[PDB]
Amino acid sequence: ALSISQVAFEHHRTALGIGETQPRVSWRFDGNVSDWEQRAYEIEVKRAGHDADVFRSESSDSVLVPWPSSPLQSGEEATVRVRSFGSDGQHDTPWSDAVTVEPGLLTPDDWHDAVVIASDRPTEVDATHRPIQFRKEFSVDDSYVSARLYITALGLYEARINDQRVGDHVMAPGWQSYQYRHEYNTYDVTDLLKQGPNAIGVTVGEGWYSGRIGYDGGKRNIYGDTLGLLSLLVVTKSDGSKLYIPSDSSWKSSTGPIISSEIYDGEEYDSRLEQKGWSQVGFNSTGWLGTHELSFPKERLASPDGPPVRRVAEHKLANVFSSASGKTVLDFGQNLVGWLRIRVKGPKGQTIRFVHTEVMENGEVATRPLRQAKATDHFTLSGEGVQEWEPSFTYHGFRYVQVDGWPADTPLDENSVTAIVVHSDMERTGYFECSNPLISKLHENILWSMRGNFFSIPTDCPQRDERLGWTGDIHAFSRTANFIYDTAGFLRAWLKDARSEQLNHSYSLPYVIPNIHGNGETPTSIWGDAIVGVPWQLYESFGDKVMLEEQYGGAKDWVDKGIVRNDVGLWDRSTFQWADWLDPKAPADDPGDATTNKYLVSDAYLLHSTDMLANISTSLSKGEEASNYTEWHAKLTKEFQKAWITSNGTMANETQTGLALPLYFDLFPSAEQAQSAAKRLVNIIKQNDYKVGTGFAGTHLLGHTLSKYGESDAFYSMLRQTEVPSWLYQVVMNGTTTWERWDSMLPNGSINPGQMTSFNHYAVGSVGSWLHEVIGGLSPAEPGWRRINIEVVPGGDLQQASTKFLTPYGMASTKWWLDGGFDFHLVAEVPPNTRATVVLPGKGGEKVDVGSGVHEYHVRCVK
Ligand SMILES: *[C@@H]1O[C@H](CO)[C@@H](O[C@@H]2O[C@H](CO)[C@@H](O[C@@H]3O[C@H](CO[C@H]4O[C@H](CO[C@H]5O[C@H](CO)[C@@H](O)[C@H](O)[C@@H]5O)[C@@H](O)[C@H](O[C@H]5O[C@H](CO)[C@@H](O)[C@H](O)[C@@H]5O)[C@@H]4O)[C@@H](O)[C@H](O[C@H]4O[C@H](CO)[C@@H](O)[C@H](O)[C@@H]4O)[C@@H]3O)[C@H](O)[C@H]2NC(C)=O)[C@H](O)[C@H]1NC(C)=O
Ligand SMILES: *[C@@H]1O[C@H](CO)[C@@H](O[C@@H]2O[C@H](CO)[C@@H](O[C@@H]3O[C@H](CO[C@H]4O[C@H](CO[C@H]5O[C@H](CO)[C@@H](O)[C@H](O)[C@@H]5O)[C@@H](O)[C@H](O[C@H]5O[C@H](CO)[C@@H](O)[C@H](O)[C@@H]5O)[C@@H]4O)[C@@H](O)[C@H](O)[C@@H]3O)[C@H](O)[C@H]2NC(C)=O)[C@H](O)[C@H]1NC(C)=O
Ligand SMILES: *[C@@H]1O[C@H](CO)[C@@H](O[C@@H]2O[C@H](CO)[C@@H](O[C@@H]3O[C@H](CO[C@H]4O[C@H](CO)[C@@H](O)[C@H](O)[C@@H]4O)[C@@H](O)[C@H](O[C@H]4O[C@H](CO)[C@@H](O)[C@H](O)[C@@H]4O)[C@@H]3O)[C@H](O)[C@H]2NC(C)=O)[C@H](O)[C@H]1NC(C)=O
Ligand SMILES: *[C@@H]1O[C@H](CO)[C@@H](O[C@@H]2O[C@H](CO)[C@@H](O[C@@H]3O[C@H](CO)[C@@H](O)[C@H](O[C@H]4O[C@H](CO)[C@@H](O)[C@H](O)[C@@H]4O)[C@@H]3O)[C@H](O)[C@H]2NC(C)=O)[C@H](O)[C@H]1NC(C)=O
Ligand SMILES: *[C@@H]1O[C@H](CO)[C@@H](O[C@@H]2O[C@H](CO)[C@@H](O)[C@H](O)[C@H]2NC(C)=O)[C@H](O)[C@H]1NC(C)=O
Ligand SMILES: *[C@@H]1O[C@H](CO)[C@@H](O)[C@H](O)[C@H]1NC(C)=O
Ligand SMILES: *[C@@H]1O[C@H](CO)[C@@H](O)[C@H](O)[C@H]1NC(C)=O
Ligand SMILES: OC[C@H]1O[C@@H](O)[C@H](O)[C@@H](O)[C@@H]1O
Ligand SMILES: [Ca+2]
Ligand SMILES: [Ca+2]
Ligand SMILES: [Ca+2]
Ligand SMILES: [Ca+2]
Ligand SMILES: [Ca+2]
Ligand SMILES: [Ca+2]
Ligand SMILES: [Ca+2]
Ligand SMILES: [Ca+2]
Ligand SMILES: [Ca+2]
Ligand SMILES: [Ca+2]
Ligand SMILES: [Ca+2]
Ligand SMILES: [Ca+2]
Ligand SMILES: [Ca+2]
Ligand SMILES: [Ca+2]
Ligand SMILES: [Ca+2]
Ligand SMILES: [Ca+2]
Ligand SMILES: [Ca+2]
Ligand SMILES: [Ca+2]
Ligand SMILES: [Ca+2]
Ligand SMILES: [Ca+2]
Repeated sequence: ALSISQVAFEHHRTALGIGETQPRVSWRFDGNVSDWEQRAYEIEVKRAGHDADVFRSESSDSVLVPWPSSPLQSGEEATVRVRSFGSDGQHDTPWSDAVTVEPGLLTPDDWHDAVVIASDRPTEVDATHRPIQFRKEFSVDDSYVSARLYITALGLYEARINDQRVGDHVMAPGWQSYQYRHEYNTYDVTDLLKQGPNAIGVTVGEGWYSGRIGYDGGKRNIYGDTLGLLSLLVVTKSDGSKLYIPSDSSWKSSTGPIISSEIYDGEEYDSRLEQKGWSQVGFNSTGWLGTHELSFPKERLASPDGPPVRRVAEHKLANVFSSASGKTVLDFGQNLVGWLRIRVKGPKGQTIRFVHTEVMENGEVATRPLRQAKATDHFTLSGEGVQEWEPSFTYHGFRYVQVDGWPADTPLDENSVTAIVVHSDMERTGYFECSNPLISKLHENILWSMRGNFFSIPTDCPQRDERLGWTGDIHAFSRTANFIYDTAGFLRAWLKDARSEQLNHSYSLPYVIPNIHGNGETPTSIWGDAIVGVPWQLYESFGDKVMLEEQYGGAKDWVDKGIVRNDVGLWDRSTFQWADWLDPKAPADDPGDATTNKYLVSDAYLLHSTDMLANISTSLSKGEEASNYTEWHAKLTKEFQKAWITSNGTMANETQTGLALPLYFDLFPSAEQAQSAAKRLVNIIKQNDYKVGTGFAGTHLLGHTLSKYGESDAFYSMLRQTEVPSWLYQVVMNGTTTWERWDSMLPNGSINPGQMTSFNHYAVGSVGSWLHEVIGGLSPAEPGWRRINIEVVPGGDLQQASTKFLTPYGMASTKWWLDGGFDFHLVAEVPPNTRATVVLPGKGGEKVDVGSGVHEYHVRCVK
């Protein structure tokens, strides 16, 4: 009936090497108990050599409660259990399963004598960096009880101890704004050591730190021009004393089988150059070079806030086929993000080439829209039996692979090639399916676009010469994203970088974070507004007041000093603006040439940010600020009206976006003028045969706007359209991801002629929140989901839908179906320690307050 399913620290999935000495604690519940609320909890904290302490709190809080013990030291592990007591004095949990928590290296001094090292091999000039192998042998000549490896790279790393891979993180440490914040990783390497002689080997690649990043050719050596390694191995002996094995000038270095490995262009691997045993003792290191120190400020080093990038899944080969010209092509059945794993035998010195693409065009793999990203891997065989390979420091976005040079010796099939799905390994929380198979597939496609683009940072796309942390895209998508996966730690980290970048950009937000573009970009609405909107949404989703406070300064400085204003406080009308980017009527070559005025759009979003900032101020008990922004919002609402709304309530541009924004942002001077505008919006949509008419500014809000005004049936009609432009067009064209453009592929199969065309962008997938909140009915009634609204709006000829969301408290869900107006049936699951408001469908539909449990509703003759 009731248990604790998960005990977690901050927003970490697991807590090894964390940055917090007083980490907050949360527990999720499992069980079908009715109307249950917590009155108290106990946290057991065990430190080696000490009796456990038990700390009791009279509290209903089960999310982000205080660390109850003395602060943890660097490298100090505690073991924790929790139990929770019910308010009725009748249902209490057993003790949770035990979990551990341990801070990392919290100060520069905690790194002991570890320094960043580089090879004595000269770095390449005006060229990609060949990966460097670094190695060290050491002795553990005392009995030991535990060991840790603390490691990062100026680049990306893969570490081995005695030829065993250290951990399961890939593309490590990921992409931070490295000049401000540089993540390092912590691993428990106790079981990889042996008594006596040991070896550590680490391969370092260029990654984002020094690789070629950016479009229009990009730039390399952005953060530095030399591959570097920082490493500290700490072994705790039986007597509690420690051995320290630092990175320093005693290490040796060499090139190895990786010839090149680049984010965009791919990896060239020559297996003939493998040096077997290099990560083990007794190795012949003849010909290896020395190493030297690189100056580096350890003040930037940080623990991750969120989960690492991992090889999350395999995806099997679906088909092998011949192209129009007889080339061999793999089809994985899904446009995925990661790389291949091969198992193959063939002639020594024969090279296999793998060219990865999202789509086919004109009977061949389509590389054209990748621009200056080759997405091509080369593997040269050794003929020394069956070889297994995956690339190390690249990734690709693809469904198809053209394969040249595959050896006759090995059949090309599901036993010799598979796809590896790679992304930030967040906990899955949100699920949706319904009776309409196309809309169910749309949700799957949104899920896959999220997976492809939550890759250390929230990327615009994963395939071409871009993959940057575009601010506007995540602003539009995060309401959707934060339901599908637990994004809290991931976005916490990103938003720290956003703030650092902003503080060196005159309080404006760079277009992409991390910022590769310098200080020349002028402030923009929607994109710049991410520094308000993403925090606001994060708080709605996870309820973390500490994180809202850390994000406050970015939001406030943006409104106060970042936005460039005209004389009455609206946007300066000489500024560049993205605004309603990729309006389906914009020309393919000029995606910003929208049907809605860029300043009408911008000013709407200025009002929205001001409103969000007022509300955040109120949440944080900043009264002066809250009143100030409330005042500014009212004055600027008048200026918005003067600029963009005629006296009779007509918008300057009567377009889907031009109407949807002032409707959602409540910018009309009267409820009557707003209601009239809502009916005109529905009429414009109907006259457009229900085809979508919004770009990035309008799309994420369009369904919510229509539902806000009781026009869900109109949106259902849009959602069911299968002709371009629409969501399901992309589905019926065999899309398995959401596309950048409504028409990234044209109906005869040709790719959009625009130079900027991707088949894997989450922005259009912002419709997912409407599936979750309106078809599925689920939304937070209090930030963090301790109070839930359950307001299913059936329509669109759906017969049933099932939606699930793993709240911070436990599972919430709806399952509804129709039969027998109609008879409506709903099963609603409400987790322990929460309450919900169930709003049953139809005119005068009953509203019902409920507590935890499984609730069944049967509504006969719904009109
Ligand atoms: C930031 O926080 C603010 C404040 O919480 C929030 O704005 C509110 O959003 C809620 C919905 O979530 C709105 O509540 C709805 O209000 C409907 C009635 O609206 C009319 O009356 C409102 C109240 O007027 C009194 O109180 C205000 C405040 O003290 C005072 O100024 C007035 O003088 C008066 O004393 C009034 O605020 C509102 O005015 C807005 O809209 C008009 C019309 O377009 C616009 O001209 C204004 O400029 C202004 O933006 C309007 O006059 C009510 O019918 C509705 O009830 C339905 O829905 C609820 C739940 O949604 C159901 O429970 C119910 O059964 C009904 O179906 C609902 O209560 C509220 O009006 C907003 N308040 C304000 C001041 O804007 C923002 O959304 C937050 N921002 C973000 C980004 O989240
Ligand atoms: C596969 O299908 C392709 C798509 O159907 C097809 O290419 C099409 O071929 C037809 C017949 O020749 C052309 O039809 C002619 O179009 C012109 C009007 O063209 C102008 O308007 C269209 C539509 O614009 C609106 O819709 C788009 C989104 O659909 C918005 O981006 C846009 O802003 C408008 O709202 C537009 O696509 C055209 O733009 C292309 O062509 C111009 C030059 O004309 C370029 O400058 C531009 O970069 C772009 O390539 C153009 O602005 C009309 O007057 C004639 O009466 C006739 O209707 C289509 O234009 C053409 N489409 C494209 C994209 O080329 C391929 O031939 C076919 N391939 C195969 C192998 O079968
Ligand atoms: C209520 O909301 C408003 C609007 O969001 C906030 O107004 C901003 O307030 C800050 C100060 O808190 C202002 O920033 C200061 O601006 C001065 C220059 O102002 C002129 O030029 C700008 C830019 O072109 C115009 O926007 C402005 O109207 C003026 O014509 C600077 O001199 C100040 O710098 C000095 O103080 C700062 C500390 O803030 C130091 O760091 C500097 O070293 C220097 O000594 C400062 O930058 C900002 O201009 C205001 N914006 C607008 C749009 O009016 C309120 O702060 C807010 N109030 C509350 C309580 O929330
Ligand atoms: C805070 O912001 C300021 C302003 O942007 C910033 O200072 C700037 O830093 C950049 C480096 O990011 C400097 O840009 C260099 O400029 C020189 C010529 O002056 C160029 O040669 C460089 O380009 C070459 O080298 C690059 C790196 O290897 C390659 O990627 C590139 O392809 C070229 O080969 C580079 O553009 C810039 O000069 C300063 N500007 C000013 C006005 O100081 C500062 O770094 C920011 N602070 C932090 C902590 O980030
Ligand atoms: C959207 O509305 C704006 C504002 O009314 C239109 O822009 C005006 O167009 C007229 C006639 O061409 C010009 O005289 C004004 O100078 C324009 N004002 C501004 C603020 O630009 C605009 O044409 C409409 N359509 C679009 C796509 O913006
Ligand atoms: C009145 O509404 C019409 C649309 O019916 C619109 O074109 C016009 O701009 C409006 N005039 C005024 C003064 O509000
Ligand atoms: C979609 O797949 C079907 C086969 O399942 C094929 O007939 C059709 O041509 C495909 N459409 C596109 C746009 O590739
Ligand atoms: O070219 C600019 C665009 O690049 C895209 O990939 C991003 O999705 C947009 O945010 C951005 O405006
Ligand atoms: Ca259990
Ligand atoms: Ca359960
Ligand atoms: Ca109770
Ligand atoms: Ca004690
Ligand atoms: Ca709490
Ligand atoms: Ca010994
Ligand atoms: Ca362990
Ligand atoms: Ca080569
Ligand atoms: Ca060999
Ligand atoms: Ca399938
Ligand atoms: Ca590897
Ligand atoms: Ca097969
Ligand atoms: Ca400024
Ligand atoms: Ca135009
Ligand atoms: Ca208003
Ligand atoms: Ca309002
Ligand atoms: Ca053409
Ligand atoms: Ca609220
Ligand atoms: Ca409602
Ligand atoms: Ca969580």
